[PDB]
Amino acid sequence: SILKNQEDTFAAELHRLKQQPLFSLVDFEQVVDRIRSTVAEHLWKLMVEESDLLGQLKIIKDFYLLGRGELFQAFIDTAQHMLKTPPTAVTEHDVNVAFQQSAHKVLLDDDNLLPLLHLTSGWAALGLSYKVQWPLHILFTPAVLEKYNVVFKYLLSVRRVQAELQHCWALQMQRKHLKSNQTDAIKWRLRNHMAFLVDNLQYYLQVDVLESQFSQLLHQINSTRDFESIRLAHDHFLSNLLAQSFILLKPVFHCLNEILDLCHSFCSLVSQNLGPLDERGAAQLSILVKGFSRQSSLLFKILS
Amino acid sequence: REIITLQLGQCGNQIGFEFWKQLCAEHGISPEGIVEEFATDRKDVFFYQADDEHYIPRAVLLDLEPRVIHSILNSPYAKLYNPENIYLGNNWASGFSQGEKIHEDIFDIIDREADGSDSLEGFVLCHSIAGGTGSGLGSYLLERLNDRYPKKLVQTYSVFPNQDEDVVVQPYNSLLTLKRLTQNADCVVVLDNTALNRIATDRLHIQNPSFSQINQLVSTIMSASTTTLRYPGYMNNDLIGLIASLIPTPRLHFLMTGYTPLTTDKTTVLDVMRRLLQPKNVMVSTNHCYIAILNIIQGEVDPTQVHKSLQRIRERKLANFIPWGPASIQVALSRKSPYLPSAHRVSGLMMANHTSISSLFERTCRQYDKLRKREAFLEQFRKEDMFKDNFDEMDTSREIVQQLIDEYHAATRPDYISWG
Amino acid sequence: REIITLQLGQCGNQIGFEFWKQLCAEHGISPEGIVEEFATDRKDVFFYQADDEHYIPRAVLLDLEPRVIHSILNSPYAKLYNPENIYLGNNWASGFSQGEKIHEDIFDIIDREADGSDSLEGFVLCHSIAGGTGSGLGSYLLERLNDRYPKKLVQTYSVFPNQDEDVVVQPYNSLLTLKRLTQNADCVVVLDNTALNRIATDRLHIQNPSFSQINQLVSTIMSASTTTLRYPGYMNNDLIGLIASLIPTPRLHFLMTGYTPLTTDKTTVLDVMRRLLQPKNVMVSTNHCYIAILNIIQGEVDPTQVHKSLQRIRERKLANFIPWGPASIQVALSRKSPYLPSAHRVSGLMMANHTSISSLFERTCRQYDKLRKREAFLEQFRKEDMFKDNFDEMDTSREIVQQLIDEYHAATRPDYISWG
Amino acid sequence: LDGLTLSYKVPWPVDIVISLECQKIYNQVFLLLLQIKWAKYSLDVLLQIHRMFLLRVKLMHFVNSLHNYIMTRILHSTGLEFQHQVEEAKDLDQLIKIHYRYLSTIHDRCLLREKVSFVKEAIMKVLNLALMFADGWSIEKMESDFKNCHMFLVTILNKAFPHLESLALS
Repeated sequence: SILKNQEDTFAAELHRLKQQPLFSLVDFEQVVDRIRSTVAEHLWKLMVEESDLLGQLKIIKDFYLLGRGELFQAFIDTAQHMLKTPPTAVTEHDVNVAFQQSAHKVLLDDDNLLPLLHLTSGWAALGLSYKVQWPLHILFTPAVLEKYNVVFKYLLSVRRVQAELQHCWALQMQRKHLKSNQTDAIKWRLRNHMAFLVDNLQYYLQVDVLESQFSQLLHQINSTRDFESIRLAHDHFLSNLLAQSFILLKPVFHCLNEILDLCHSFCSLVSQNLGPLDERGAAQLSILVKGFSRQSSLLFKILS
Repeated sequence: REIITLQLGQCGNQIGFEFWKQLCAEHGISPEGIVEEFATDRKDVFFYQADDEHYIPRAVLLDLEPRVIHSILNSPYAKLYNPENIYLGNNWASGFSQGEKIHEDIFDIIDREADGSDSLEGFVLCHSIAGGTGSGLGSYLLERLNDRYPKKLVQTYSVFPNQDEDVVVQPYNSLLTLKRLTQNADCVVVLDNTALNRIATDRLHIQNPSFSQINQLVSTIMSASTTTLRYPGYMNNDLIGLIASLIPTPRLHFLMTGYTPLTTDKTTVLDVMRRLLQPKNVMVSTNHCYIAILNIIQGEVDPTQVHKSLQRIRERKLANFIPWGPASIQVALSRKSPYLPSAHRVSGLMMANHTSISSLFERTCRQYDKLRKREAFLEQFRKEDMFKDNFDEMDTSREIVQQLIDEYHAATRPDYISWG
Repeated sequence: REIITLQLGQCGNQIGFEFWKQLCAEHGISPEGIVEEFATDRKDVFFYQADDEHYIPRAVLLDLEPRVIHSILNSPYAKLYNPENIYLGNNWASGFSQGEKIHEDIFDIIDREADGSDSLEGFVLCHSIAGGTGSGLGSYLLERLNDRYPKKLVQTYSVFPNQDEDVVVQPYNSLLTLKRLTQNADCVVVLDNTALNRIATDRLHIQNPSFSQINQLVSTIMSASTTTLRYPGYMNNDLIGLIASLIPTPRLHFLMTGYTPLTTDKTTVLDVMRRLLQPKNVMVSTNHCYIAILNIIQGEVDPTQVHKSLQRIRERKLANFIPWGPASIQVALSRKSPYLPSAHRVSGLMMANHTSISSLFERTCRQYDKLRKREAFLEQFRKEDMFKDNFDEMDTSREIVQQLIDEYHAATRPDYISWG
Repeated sequence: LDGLTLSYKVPWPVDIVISLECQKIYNQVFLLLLQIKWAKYSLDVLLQIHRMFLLRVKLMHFVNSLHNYIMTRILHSTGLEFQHQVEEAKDLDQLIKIHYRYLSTIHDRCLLREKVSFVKEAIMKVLNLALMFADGWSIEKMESDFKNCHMFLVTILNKAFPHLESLALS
């Protein structure tokens, strides 16, 4: 390109250094840097415009850092065979078949058929593989799609639990509606709202977290016009995302895992329960209320 | 998911028409049904897809002794939908008895679009309380959809008739319809006609053309209620995701409204947040405290000043919530709507539970007690005598809403861990 | 192979003329018979080859008390064919009795072209039901060709006369002719005059010049019916290859029509497929379900989006078919016709079996029962008395078509493995 | 249904381009076509007793559905591709190469190599039904064959070459 255009100039510099009787590192460095600036801006000039980097990052966020919610709620609703053990002989192709069929009903029927589902019980599975323009994107690497993928699992987990909480509030729909029954086997302290708080607020936290980081990254790339600079941003953006989403195994991450499992069991009881009565549900319920209070206390162990 | 909207009564059909016309304005579509070729967003939130770039809106219109429905009929906004669902006294018993006989064919019109709808989320009622023909008919139909559908959600946009005074059977009608509202509805959005009259006299000096400007404010609130669904957000993209935090128990399911300009003829999100806290900017008019609030913002996005504002509305201490619970006012951010010119690019909306409306309910209860003891205001027609010879159903309705007032005042207390 | 087309009656000769004129427009030929020297395709599908670049079309025209046939006669489209086959009351019995005596000479005119035709596939009837002179005459001639030719196929393009109302012998005529249609015809293409009137009032606002625009729509459907034969396709390049999938049994042999524009004054094949499913785009107006459908597309070819669309019309779930069988809507792709300017370069066509027309048949049956009991509407001429003194043949015809209605309703059920 | 060798004379400047085995491949795919034309026209010639109506509808459809796959999705798709390929061929070598890469994909999609004793035999046995239904004009003993061989076909079709889902809707 323009590297080939000024190739003889850059050879003239190296030739000039050869001709001099005195060599300094200091002058040599300036030659290296002056070449580095122009060669680095050429690659940036292509990747942002002809490879459409700026538009693609929005998409990567949408489907991957779960910036769209509608597809990935109804997919979990229509995949109830992840509640079983997989044989991993049938399920693996079956989820991609189910996913494309789901998308055909409404909203992105025929555009971007490039992404593919993966399997990494079934809810601990379900990854994502995404193909990009490999010659026209070299910033995107196997490590990038991986660090990506861990976040994808966690952001799946939070959306997974909140659907359970709103679905288990069929109390409003069919059980306190024309009905009133009695209490002390119908009231369970109504803890169901309070656990809904402890996931719903993590959700809003993550909303701030994702939106702020996505805004700063798209603000950064406009200013930085050398490709070597761009890599630092991307490696900073991901590394922020990890710690602020609390993915990194801390005591607080252990607490959050405990919360997820306790809430999952609490949903699993009242889902199967039926028309309500103590069916030996009360022993579980006592263990649940004690455990929730105790685990909630650990979130107030770091306050100062 | 998909929601079939249900309008009846004169005023209720006026808001149904006004909302669907405003959604035609909001989306890149013609008033004839044609989608524009200069258009990202979803235009399938409530619309059956025909071919000719036609998203046919999924709305069922209902009428009884129609006057204003003919003026709705001759319009270029009648060519967007109308799948031929037009079908033909100002008392509650009039609407109730006339709906009694013809319930099957209008429910067949319902079942038509029900099997027509592959997906479903809920049914939205465009109702008017003490609208005459709308009263009774709407409560009867509400009972029928509830009886037929225990798997679906119902939200009702209904007026609270109070214009500071003539109709003397109005508290009777409001009392019966509110009885059906408490036990046969899943979601209630209430507004004050007096408060909208106050804000109309705020923004201008009108007294006669109040109806059209009231339509402006209600269309703004109704569009803001659906912006998170019609435009791709992330949460409360369903009705139920929006609803679930707001109702802590289905005796407390009556929801409050907000719109941040007073006159609609840089400000940070904190400012509209802090004044959406103020009751002069709330469009619905001991100490009352909020049970849960959710706020919704559409406009300019400051990516970090959200949490900064959050710490600020905390330490401002303008609103102390329910004692016996973890009650928060909660933040939602949405895209400001394209395809239309917009004044006030930042616009806010509040949904909340407050105990202040129990005052309005006991106002209607006390007026009903006065007119019932004074005994000249039932207006003694054949409808009421055939419906009830002894007129004890109204007494039972007053008993139940008095029980509801007791529940309201007990929820107002710091102790509502015991029943009642 | 080759098909001799057979037109009688006023309206039937109008469509015969209109179709042959439109095929003159479609092929690179003059209206005088001369083939153009600026012209791949076949111009021998229905044409006797003379020398002067003359493909003489193989059509036999028939008339009875001619009015419109004289206006057909003075035309530059009368020099294309006319091998001198012109040969001369509005009741069925009038046409039947007048055809009775002269059957031999018109059948000799038939045998003329029959030995003239080296190849043969079928005979196409241009018929009109309750056209007066066409009724009776056409059913008689249908009986004669069936009696003479058990080796040939017969398809009849016939109108269903319903224009929402005077002729009172019309259900009698339609009843008798439909009796002959069920047991003496191999293929029936029916259309509604009411539905074409509806689509004519859709595309324009005409009420008086309906006939010429009806000719436009019928010429489009008739050309689309033959495009796979006139232009080299791969399957249904014969009549019988097209017909065989459509008729599962010869009591179910009545075929439906479709044309994808409404107004004829990129869209994928899915879109015209999915709206050719809609009954507002079908040109013929419990639950009715299709017994077999075949669709035909002529236009822009997307080579892989065919099967993609196929999976799409599957998972759309707009049309559930017959329970007791493997019934599919099936795809045919053809070349869009050269040698003429064309609006709507993509154009679609459906042939199907549906149970919905049994309603139209019982409509005519109920009207016939009413007029027959009321006994003033047979109109008591010498034709009917000489044909039948006791008038039991109409009663037998009603019995047979009632049996056919029973067969229709039993085929409508999920169980039609037992007879009846 | 068997036999029939038909040749065509090609000039030498193109007979040194197109192979002899290519002619043999054209013959093979012709034979496959003739079986489909046979079954379709054989179910096209026909015009208690009404049980043959069910035996007509359940079979005529199935053969036409097989026809729609094999003809269009392979033999017309790849041919319309092949013209677009050869108009971009710019070498004497690469034209032969793209030609031979057209044969070895159309000879695969219609299965004429590899596992003709595991898949093809079902197509082989269902044409005998078109023989049997042509003969009659007993009856349940054809349906007894039909259901068993049909389930045998489907329980083989359930395995994914990945393109075999393109017919798995029947």
